[PDB]
Amino acid sequence: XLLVTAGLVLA
Amino acid sequence: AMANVFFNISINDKPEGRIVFKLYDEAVPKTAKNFRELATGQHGFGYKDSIFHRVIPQFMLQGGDFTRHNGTGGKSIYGEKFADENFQVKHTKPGLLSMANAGANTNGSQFFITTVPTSWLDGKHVVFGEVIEGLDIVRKVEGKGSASGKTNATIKITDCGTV
Repeated sequence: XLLVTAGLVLA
Repeated sequence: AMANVFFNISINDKPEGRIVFKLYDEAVPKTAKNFRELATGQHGFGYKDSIFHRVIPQFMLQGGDFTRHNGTGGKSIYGEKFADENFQVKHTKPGLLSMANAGANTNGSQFFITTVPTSWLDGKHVVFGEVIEGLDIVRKVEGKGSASGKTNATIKITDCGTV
Protein backbone atom coordinates (compact mmCIF):
# COMPACT_ATOMS: atom_id res chain seq x y z
CA UNK A 1 0.00 0.00 0.00
CA LEU A 2 1.39 3.66 0.70
CA LEU A 3 3.68 3.10 3.84
CA VAL A 4 6.96 4.93 5.06
CA THR A 5 8.54 2.03 7.16
CA ALA A 6 12.35 1.86 8.27
CA GLY A 7 13.29 -1.86 7.04
CA LEU A 8 9.96 -4.22 6.94
CA VAL A 9 8.60 -2.41 3.63
CA LEU A 10 4.68 -3.36 3.56
CA ALA A 11 2.18 -3.21 0.55
CA ALA B 1 16.21 25.74 18.82
CA MET B 2 14.69 27.69 15.99
CA ALA B 3 16.82 28.16 12.87
CA ASN B 4 15.52 26.84 9.59
CA VAL B 5 17.36 23.91 8.05
CA PHE B 6 18.76 23.52 4.53
CA PHE B 7 19.81 20.60 2.31
CA ASN B 8 21.88 21.14 -0.83
CA ILE B 9 20.86 18.41 -3.26
CA SER B 10 22.72 16.82 -6.18
CA ILE B 11 21.35 14.34 -8.70
CA ASN B 12 24.07 12.16 -10.23
CA ASP B 13 26.46 14.77 -8.88
CA LYS B 14 24.77 17.70 -10.61
CA PRO B 15 23.90 20.38 -8.02
CA GLU B 16 20.22 21.19 -8.15
CA GLY B 17 20.19 23.84 -5.41
CA ARG B 18 18.88 24.18 -1.88
CA ILE B 19 15.77 22.96 -0.04
CA VAL B 20 14.91 24.96 3.10
CA PHE B 21 12.63 23.65 5.87
CA LYS B 22 10.80 25.36 8.72
CA LEU B 23 10.49 22.95 11.63
CA TYR B 24 7.54 22.86 14.00
CA ASP B 25 9.50 23.29 17.24
CA GLU B 26 6.39 24.57 19.03
CA ALA B 27 4.52 21.32 18.30
CA VAL B 28 7.29 18.73 18.42
CA PRO B 29 10.44 20.21 20.00
CA LYS B 30 12.20 16.88 20.59
CA THR B 31 11.60 15.64 17.02
CA ALA B 32 12.57 18.97 15.47
CA LYS B 33 15.78 19.16 17.56
CA ASN B 34 16.78 15.70 16.30
CA PHE B 35 16.41 16.62 12.64
CA ARG B 36 18.09 20.02 13.04
CA GLU B 37 21.09 18.59 14.88
CA LEU B 38 21.46 15.69 12.41
CA ALA B 39 21.47 18.35 9.68
CA THR B 40 24.14 20.49 11.40
CA GLY B 41 26.19 17.34 12.10
CA GLN B 42 27.06 18.75 15.51
CA HIS B 43 27.26 15.28 17.11
CA GLY B 44 29.83 14.17 14.54
CA PHE B 45 27.37 12.37 12.26
CA GLY B 46 24.17 13.09 10.37
CA TYR B 47 22.67 13.83 7.03
CA LYS B 48 25.62 15.31 5.19
CA ASP B 49 26.58 12.96 2.29
CA SER B 50 23.52 10.75 2.81
CA ILE B 51 21.07 9.78 0.05
CA PHE B 52 17.37 9.47 -0.61
CA HIS B 53 17.01 5.72 -0.95
CA ARG B 54 13.31 5.33 -1.63
CA VAL B 55 11.42 7.82 -3.82
CA ILE B 56 7.84 7.09 -4.92
CA PRO B 57 6.15 9.44 -7.42
CA GLN B 58 2.82 10.84 -6.22
CA PHE B 59 3.70 9.86 -2.66
CA MET B 60 7.01 10.90 -0.99
CA LEU B 61 10.81 11.03 -0.84
CA GLN B 62 12.39 8.91 1.90
CA GLY B 63 15.86 9.53 3.24
CA GLY B 64 17.92 9.95 6.37
CA ASP B 65 19.46 6.45 6.59
CA PHE B 66 23.04 7.71 7.01
CA THR B 67 24.34 4.44 8.44
CA ARG B 68 23.08 1.87 5.90
CA HIS B 69 21.61 4.00 3.10
CA ASN B 70 18.85 1.47 2.36
CA GLY B 71 16.12 1.82 4.99
CA THR B 72 17.62 -0.57 7.54
CA GLY B 73 19.57 2.06 9.48
CA GLY B 74 19.89 5.49 10.94
CA LYS B 75 20.06 6.69 14.52
CA SER B 76 18.80 9.71 16.45
CA ILE B 77 20.66 12.18 18.64
CA TYR B 78 18.94 10.43 21.61
CA GLY B 79 20.10 6.96 20.63
CA GLU B 80 19.03 4.24 18.24
CA LYS B 81 15.39 5.15 18.69
CA PHE B 82 13.11 7.54 20.47
CA ALA B 83 9.41 7.83 21.25
CA ASP B 84 6.65 9.23 19.07
CA GLU B 85 6.41 12.70 20.50
CA ASN B 86 2.84 13.29 19.38
CA PHE B 87 0.70 13.25 16.30
CA GLN B 88 -0.92 16.62 16.49
CA VAL B 89 0.16 17.89 13.04
CA LYS B 90 -1.52 15.99 10.13
CA HIS B 91 -0.27 15.09 6.64
CA THR B 92 -2.42 17.70 4.95
CA LYS B 93 -0.34 19.02 2.01
CA PRO B 94 2.77 18.47 -0.15
CA GLY B 95 6.13 19.40 1.27
CA LEU B 96 5.69 18.07 4.82
CA LEU B 97 8.50 16.49 6.79
CA SER B 98 7.46 13.40 8.77
CA MET B 99 9.30 10.63 10.53
CA ALA B 100 9.62 7.15 8.97
CA ASN B 101 9.46 4.36 11.56
CA ALA B 102 9.25 0.62 12.15
CA GLY B 103 6.20 0.71 14.38
CA ALA B 104 5.45 2.62 17.56
CA ASN B 105 8.29 4.53 19.22
CA THR B 106 11.00 3.61 16.71
CA ASN B 107 11.98 7.02 15.42
CA GLY B 108 15.66 7.33 14.47
CA SER B 109 16.95 9.49 11.65
CA GLN B 110 14.90 8.41 8.62
CA PHE B 111 12.26 10.88 7.41
CA PHE B 112 10.13 11.56 4.38
CA ILE B 113 9.04 14.62 2.48
CA THR B 114 5.49 14.30 1.13
CA THR B 115 4.56 15.28 -2.41
CA VAL B 116 0.78 14.83 -1.83
CA PRO B 117 -1.51 14.80 1.24
CA THR B 118 -0.91 11.47 3.02
CA SER B 119 -3.71 11.49 5.61
CA TRP B 120 -3.67 7.70 5.99
CA LEU B 121 -0.36 8.16 7.90
CA ASP B 122 -1.94 10.52 10.49
CA GLY B 123 -1.52 9.19 14.02
CA LYS B 124 1.29 6.81 13.02
CA HIS B 125 4.06 9.11 11.71
CA VAL B 126 5.14 12.28 13.49
CA VAL B 127 4.95 15.37 11.25
CA PHE B 128 7.56 17.92 12.24
CA GLY B 129 8.15 20.57 9.56
CA GLU B 130 7.60 21.82 6.04
CA VAL B 131 9.47 22.84 2.92
CA ILE B 132 9.54 26.64 2.53
CA GLU B 133 11.97 26.85 -0.42
CA GLY B 134 12.91 24.34 -3.08
CA LEU B 135 9.72 22.33 -3.52
CA ASP B 136 10.74 22.43 -7.21
CA ILE B 137 13.85 20.40 -6.27
CA VAL B 138 11.60 17.96 -4.38
CA ARG B 139 9.54 17.49 -7.54
CA LYS B 140 12.67 16.99 -9.66
CA VAL B 141 13.92 14.29 -7.26
CA GLU B 142 10.42 12.75 -7.24
CA GLY B 143 10.64 12.22 -11.00
CA LYS B 144 13.78 10.14 -10.53
CA GLY B 145 11.79 7.62 -8.43
CA SER B 146 9.51 4.73 -9.25
CA ALA B 147 6.62 2.70 -7.82
CA SER B 148 9.03 0.35 -6.06
CA GLY B 149 10.94 3.34 -4.68
CA LYS B 150 14.10 2.57 -6.62
CA THR B 151 15.76 5.71 -8.04
CA ASN B 152 17.43 5.92 -11.43
CA ALA B 153 20.01 8.48 -10.29
CA THR B 154 21.82 9.03 -7.03
CA ILE B 155 20.09 11.69 -4.96
CA LYS B 156 22.60 13.12 -2.48
CA ILE B 157 22.53 15.65 0.34
CA THR B 158 25.91 17.32 -0.37
CA ASP B 159 25.71 19.82 2.49
CA CYS B 160 23.17 20.62 5.17
CA GLY B 161 22.79 22.60 8.36
CA THR B 162 21.00 25.68 9.55
CA VAL B 163 20.51 28.83 7.51
